[PDB]
Amino acid sequence: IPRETIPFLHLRKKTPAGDWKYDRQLSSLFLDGLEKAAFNGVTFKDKYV
Amino acid sequence: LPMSPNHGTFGGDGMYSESKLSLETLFNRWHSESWANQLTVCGAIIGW
Amino acid sequence: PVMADLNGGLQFVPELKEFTAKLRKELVETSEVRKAVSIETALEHKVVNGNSADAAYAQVEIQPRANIQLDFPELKPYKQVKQIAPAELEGLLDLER
Amino acid sequence: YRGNYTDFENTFQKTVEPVYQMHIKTSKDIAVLRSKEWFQLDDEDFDLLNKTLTFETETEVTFKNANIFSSVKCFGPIKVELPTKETVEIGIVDYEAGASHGNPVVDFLKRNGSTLEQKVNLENPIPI
Repeated sequence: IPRETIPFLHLRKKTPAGDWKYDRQLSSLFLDGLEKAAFNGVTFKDKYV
Repeated sequence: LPMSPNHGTFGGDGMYSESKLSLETLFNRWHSESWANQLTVCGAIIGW
Repeated sequence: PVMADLNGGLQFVPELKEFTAKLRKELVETSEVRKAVSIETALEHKVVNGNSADAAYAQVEIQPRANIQLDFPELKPYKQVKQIAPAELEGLLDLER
Repeated sequence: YRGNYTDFENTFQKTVEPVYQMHIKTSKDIAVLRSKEWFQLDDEDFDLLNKTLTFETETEVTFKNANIFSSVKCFGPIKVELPTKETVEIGIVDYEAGASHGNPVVDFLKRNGSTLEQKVNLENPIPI
């Protein structure tokens, strides 16, 4: 992820001001997950939906 | 939560934009009420 | 609570309604002028160059009819037949039983 | 002169086509008109959108065979209605064709327009 670039998929964090802006950390947690899911897949064993 | 990025941006949604914007109160209700151990809210803003 | 932007940057394109609508108009117009101009250049041809010279230029479609079949079984070349069962079998069986 | 003639070599006919009125309403309308090579106005930049056109046409023909034309000319002024309902020259119809078979210009205007007939009838004929 470039500096000063918001990915096409991202997570957001509510500022105390109250707005939902892009949080790079959260978006990294999410995008890294997606990557790991592309390479290994994800299990949903034991999940009731 | 199936959320929308376009609250009455486009023509005649009917009452769609209204339904999809209301959902967003759960981001606060989660904290202010008392179901926080029974549900968690995950709002997805579905794109094109 | 988590909020996930799964909107691939559409957020940024300005006047999205009108922008959207324009693309649609430009497309639809380009389609309808292009199809209306061709339908007229095509009639101009039938006028200038006769409709009997263009009539012997369409092809004839053929439409299927039903050929119900008894569906007998298929008999293979004997070469392949003898490959199925053991060569020992030849004349071993009383075919009357 | 009654009789059987093959005189083609020496046969011609000039007809004055009726005036065709055409109401340029849409954007594709103007597109189709610019599509024809015989549609030829003075300033191409003229805003045809929402105007009313008239086509005062003369078509000059020469035979070469029984049914097939040898040549087909078709010319006349193109005019636009003013608010005063006057009509001003905007351009030309300029068609020319050898070995033709029909008149494309008149066929177009027939189907894509209306025919102004300077002939009005009373309600009932009045015997004199």
